[PDB]
Amino acid sequence: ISGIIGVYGLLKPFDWNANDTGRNVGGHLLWSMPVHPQVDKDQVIQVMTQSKLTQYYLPPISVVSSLYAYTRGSIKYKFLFGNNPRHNARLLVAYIPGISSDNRLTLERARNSAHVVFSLNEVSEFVFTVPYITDTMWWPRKYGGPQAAGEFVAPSYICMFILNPLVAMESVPSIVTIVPMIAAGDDFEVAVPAQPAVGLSRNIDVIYPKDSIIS
Amino acid sequence: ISGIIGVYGLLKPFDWNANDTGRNVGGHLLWSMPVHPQVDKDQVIQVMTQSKLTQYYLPPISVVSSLYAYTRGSIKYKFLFGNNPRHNARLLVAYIPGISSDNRLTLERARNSAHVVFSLNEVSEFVFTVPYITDTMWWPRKYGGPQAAGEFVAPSYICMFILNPLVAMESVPSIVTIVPMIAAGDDFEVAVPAQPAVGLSRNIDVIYPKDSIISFKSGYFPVYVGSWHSFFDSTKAILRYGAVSDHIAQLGNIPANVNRKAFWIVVGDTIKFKTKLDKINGTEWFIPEGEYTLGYGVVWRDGAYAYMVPYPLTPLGEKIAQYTASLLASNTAISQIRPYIPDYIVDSAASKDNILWSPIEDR
Amino acid sequence: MDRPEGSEERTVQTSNVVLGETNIESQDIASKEYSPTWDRLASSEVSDEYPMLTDRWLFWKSVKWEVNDSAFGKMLVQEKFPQSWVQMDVNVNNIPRYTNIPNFIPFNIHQYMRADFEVKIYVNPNDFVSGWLIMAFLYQGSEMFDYKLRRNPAALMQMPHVLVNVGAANEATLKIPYRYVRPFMRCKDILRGDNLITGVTEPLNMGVLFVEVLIPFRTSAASSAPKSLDVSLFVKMTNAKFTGMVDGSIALLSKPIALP
Amino acid sequence: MDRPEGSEERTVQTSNVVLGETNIESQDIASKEYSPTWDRLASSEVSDEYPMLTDRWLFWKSVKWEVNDSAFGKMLVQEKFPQSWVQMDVNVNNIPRYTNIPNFIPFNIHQYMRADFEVKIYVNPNDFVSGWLIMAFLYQGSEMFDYKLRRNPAALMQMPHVLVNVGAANEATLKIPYRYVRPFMRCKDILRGDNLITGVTEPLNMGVLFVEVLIPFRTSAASSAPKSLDVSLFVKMTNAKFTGMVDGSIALLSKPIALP
Amino acid sequence: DNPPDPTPAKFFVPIPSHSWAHGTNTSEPTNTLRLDGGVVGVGRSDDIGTSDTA
Amino acid sequence: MERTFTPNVMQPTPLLPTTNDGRVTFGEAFNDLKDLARRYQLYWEGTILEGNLRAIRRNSALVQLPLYPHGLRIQPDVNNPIWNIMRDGHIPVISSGFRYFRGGLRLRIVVEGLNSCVWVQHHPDRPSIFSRPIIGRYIAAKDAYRNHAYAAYVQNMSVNRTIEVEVPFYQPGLYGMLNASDNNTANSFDRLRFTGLGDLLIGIEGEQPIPKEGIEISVYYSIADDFSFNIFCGFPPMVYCDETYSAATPDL
Amino acid sequence: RTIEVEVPFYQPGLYGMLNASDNNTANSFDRLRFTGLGDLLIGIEGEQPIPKEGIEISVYYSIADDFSFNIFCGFPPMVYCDETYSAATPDL
Repeated sequence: ISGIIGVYGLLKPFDWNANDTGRNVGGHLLWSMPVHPQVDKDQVIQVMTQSKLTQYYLPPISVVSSLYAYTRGSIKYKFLFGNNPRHNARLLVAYIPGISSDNRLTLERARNSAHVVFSLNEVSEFVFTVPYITDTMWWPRKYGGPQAAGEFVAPSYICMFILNPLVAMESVPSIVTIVPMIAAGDDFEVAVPAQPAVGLSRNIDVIYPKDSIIS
Repeated sequence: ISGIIGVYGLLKPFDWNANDTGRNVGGHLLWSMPVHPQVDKDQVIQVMTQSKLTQYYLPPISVVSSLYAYTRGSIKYKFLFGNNPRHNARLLVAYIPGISSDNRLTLERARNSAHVVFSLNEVSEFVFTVPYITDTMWWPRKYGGPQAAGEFVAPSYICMFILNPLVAMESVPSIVTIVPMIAAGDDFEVAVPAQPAVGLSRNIDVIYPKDSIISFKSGYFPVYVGSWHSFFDSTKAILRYGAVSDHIAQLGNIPANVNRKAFWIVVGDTIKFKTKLDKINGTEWFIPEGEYTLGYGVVWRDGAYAYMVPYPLTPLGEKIAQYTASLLASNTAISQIRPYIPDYIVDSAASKDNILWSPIEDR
Repeated sequence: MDRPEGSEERTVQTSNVVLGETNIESQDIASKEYSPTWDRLASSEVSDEYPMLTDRWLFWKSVKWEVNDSAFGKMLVQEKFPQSWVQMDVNVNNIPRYTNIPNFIPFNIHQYMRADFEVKIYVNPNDFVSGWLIMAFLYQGSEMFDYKLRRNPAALMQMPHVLVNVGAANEATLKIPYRYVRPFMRCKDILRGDNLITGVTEPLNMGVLFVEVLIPFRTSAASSAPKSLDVSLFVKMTNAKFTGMVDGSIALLSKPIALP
Repeated sequence: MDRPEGSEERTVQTSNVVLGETNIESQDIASKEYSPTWDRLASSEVSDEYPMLTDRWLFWKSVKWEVNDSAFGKMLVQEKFPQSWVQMDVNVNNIPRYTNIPNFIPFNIHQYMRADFEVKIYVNPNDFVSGWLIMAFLYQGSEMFDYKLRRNPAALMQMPHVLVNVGAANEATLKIPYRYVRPFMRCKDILRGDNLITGVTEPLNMGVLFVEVLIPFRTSAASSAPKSLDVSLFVKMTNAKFTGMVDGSIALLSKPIALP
Repeated sequence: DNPPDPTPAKFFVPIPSHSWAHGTNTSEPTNTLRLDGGVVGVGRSDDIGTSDTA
Repeated sequence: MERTFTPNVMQPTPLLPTTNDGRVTFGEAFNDLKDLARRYQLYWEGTILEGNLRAIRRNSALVQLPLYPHGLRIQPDVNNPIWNIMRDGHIPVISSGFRYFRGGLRLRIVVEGLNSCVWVQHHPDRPSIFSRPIIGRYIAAKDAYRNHAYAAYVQNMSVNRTIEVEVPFYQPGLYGMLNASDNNTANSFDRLRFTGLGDLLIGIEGEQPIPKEGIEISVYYSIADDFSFNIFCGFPPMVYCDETYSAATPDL
Repeated sequence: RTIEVEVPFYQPGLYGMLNASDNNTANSFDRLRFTGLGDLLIGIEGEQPIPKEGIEISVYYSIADDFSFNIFCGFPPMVYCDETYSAATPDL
């Protein structure tokens, strides 16, 4: 398992526009999501099919975790930036224990939890190995089975804030793409075999219950 | 096993005529076949029986191999020559890896693979232990079970070419017979028990599936072999039900599950008929003029009507029938299928009643 | 640049070919490296080796990717490997031939072949662009029932791959050890079935090599700024073995069937 | 013939080829055998060797000589050696190609080449004929001012040669060590002159191989007695070295100019 | 080699279940619903006392 | 090595102390997918009626079952609730991350409703090129009847209604392909003999009639001890089971 | 419902004949007592009626541990199983 879930998987990329005088400012939230081994569905590359099931490109740590009931340990979040030596910025990425959304989240609060400050000065890759802070030893998986069988919620939140806004020049692209990736830390473990939260995409057909159909 | 498959078995012999100014020349292919432990069926002594199964004289290495699924190793091909100290020649025998037929095979290519050169100078026996050259470790048997269950193809080819043509003298036989024999090399092995590809010949009876049987429509039998004008100006043989013209026997309903490249074999009673076929260019295919029993047939379609073309019950007749069915399958020119059809000589006897046919297909 | 000469360029030599590099690479290995043992059980004929011919770094394709055709997951390369490379010399009718390239000259006279491979990807951008490539390999991928679904860059990130940061202009090497269902691959179209049998196999299709866009190629808006960038590939063989000697024309090469 | 098998046939193996002989040979060596040392001074590129390909006994021509065309000095073979042998695979237009014969496949990708040669001559007559052949070799003979005069069998008896007694049916081997004006021969038509210069050289013309009638082929007067006899040749290379790697089509092969 | 084994069969008495009454001083065969097929028991520490059923 | 490449690490806290893959808290360890693949799952299940078999049932086969480590291609329909909402088991999910394999499989055939005898054969040299089973009267004669010399097991339902067999690896090559396509014409040879362990045939041996409810055959399978998932390529994209039947109707 | 027995070799001679003919009058003694292991009889012991479908008896057999195939003479000619039901109708 450790050799499988150690392999990085790609998450939904996003653009970071230096010319956006509205968004590219100090304190702005660029990217955020709950922290758990299965990634949130909306942070993963998707393919939808009319009348069929959605295909999700889950990372190895996400696939393996969907086979087991419990999980625990640190998670490596690798961030890849599409920049060149002209671009510069500073980001503050934080791990907020016991929070599932950004409803009360600001930079000036995020600095009051475990966090790191990254400088984009001629650097394109860095890893933020986030901690595991829980009131218990194993944490139940988020996505379970049909009809949300055995499902639960994530224990913590990761958030990326703009400390020093992105700067570019006139002879250089003003957009810097950011590609988040995820892998298991060396301290990661998986407890208990359960109904897979996932199925293959060889056949994405599904028969919805006739009793629920309306027209 | 090693003590069994080490024993040589005899293969189909052939004549080597020193006076044949056409064939007995440098570069001529005398003998060739795919290399695999079971021998090709047409390279083995046979006995055919009307309405029954063919008996094959398989060598020990062939019998044992039909009990197992996989096989590998070198094969010893012993060649025995019926000569005396007057005869002389030189042969080039080659092992061509990854080739199953002689379609692109020439002496000047065969020399570019593993090969040996034998001199027939006061020598009557020699062995060509051929290699095992494969892209994998075990090789699936060629012949398997009923309905070609689990069958496959051979991996390589062996070919005998004339380097220096056979010479004899006037006080000495001009024909030298060659008897090929086969045994397993010391490095030969057999992997995995499977349904025997073979059965004993104590009882050669067989009940062909009733669902595949076809025949002539009522009133369109008894039938006889004859001619009619709209088919190569009545020079070729077809089955008629009368002497008035356009009275060509029609076949009943032919099921759609029958392969398009399949020819047919007579099951019940049959007839004898006199036919012939002249040697076809680029082959050793010819039928001398004689009386033969009707054993095989090929279906000739003309619109909503289906007619049957007769073939002799002979191993060569089986091959020509199959080849013809294949030509009809690819919509080959009617003029180019003509040389593969038996000729019309004279009307033959009629059948007692209807004639029943069963679908078959060869490699 | 601080010297009369620009600076020191690293060098890599093999046979009679010398490759120069200037930056730190991105590397990966498709599978565990090993020395083969069961290939000897496949052919009794002695396996010939031509290291000066095969161990040679050879130049593959150049592929040109522009700003206007650079989207996330755009496939700059999708090729059967090593088939596409070994068969890169075609005639007027797009029929391959192993007769002109010294590295491929053993493929013409042998029926079965095996080797480990290495692939280098060279991009030479200026100092003022940004983008990212991913070169990945999938063992016998085209035969998988979900092959087209594995084409997404999110899926490529999980198979053996290397990355090229256009902002850093790094070189990259991907090692690909031989792994196949058989201890040998076929050099040509041989042993197809007959009337009843269908044993059909593609020559040299050990897998699929991808080169895709991780982050789209971006440029200054200025007119005289290059909106294009060439991507060049190099390939070589490590343990090239050939067996089953045949005439160069005993078997033919077909027009190669492409990927979707 | 005193056994069930005829008798014992001697065997000679090289690479994956096995030749059988039954009689005592006639042998000779064109010149003193040696190990080359000055070839290393000709090319700084490492000389490749392909023993499993080149050390292979290969079949050459068969030539048919009859009673009615067998006179003293009749030339069954007059060929530039090894040119005629290496270039024996021609197309529709009699243009040679090094691409199909595994022994010659190194000639296609190399510019310069060198080796020692051995030639076997096989005749398989019956017990009741009489005649004699002489196979001889002349180093770069075609360039000599009296070449045509050296064609007479009386002159062949003085150059390195072997004899075939049709009355004994013996095999025969002629060894031909490499000797040339240069430490390498050319594989193709290269470096011809220009407007002013004329440096023109034939590929692989180390000399001339003769096969001539020493004593005319005679037969019984009977009708069904063979009035014909085939003469077959085999060739192989001892110390084959190749240098100057090039694309197989950088240089072309011309239609070969024949001897008088 | 395929030697015959003519060792006499033993008389055995079939019963549907193991003891219902026994609660101490005996083993109990059972089908454990685990991935580990050995003698397995839940983990412990000082955080979790021993049974206080004395 | 890029797949595990982690540059410029920024780690605010130390690592989390181990539990030995669950061995500290629960009594067992969970560190290898191979262990989970050795826990049986459903391979195929169906009901057979007299109408599905040949008119004259001469001890003919009931099911022709292709053997794939990655399982069959599932068909989710109203008659198959499991495949519809549970989808593919753990083993097909595990298998999807690997290209090759080289071992055997362990099966368990459960036959209910039949008082007759069941025969089971393994045809290693005859594996199917389709990822779906063949039933009853649609099975060709070559397979519909007991073949000789094949490894087999014959079991009376009167003694036990569950059959336990282990199917061996009898393939001519190095690897067997995982996750193989049914649409394969360029590499028929690979798909034919380098993919499946060979068909498993389950038949009936007796004259007893089948009840009007029919008989039910349930085949479970798992990985054998000599089995290995060999070369890790990517995982394919997945579907989520909670997106079959919604929680909008929490009980249904 | 399955019976397992091993039948012993109780013959007065050195060998038992393999592949023996049923048409044998010149050597009746060989065919009678030097060919077969002796008949095996399978019967019923009870008053229970046989169902209208009847009972089915299937006898499987194999070689015992003390068995030997002894003198290798030739193989007889064979028939091919793929020549019973043709592949012309690949499914039937």
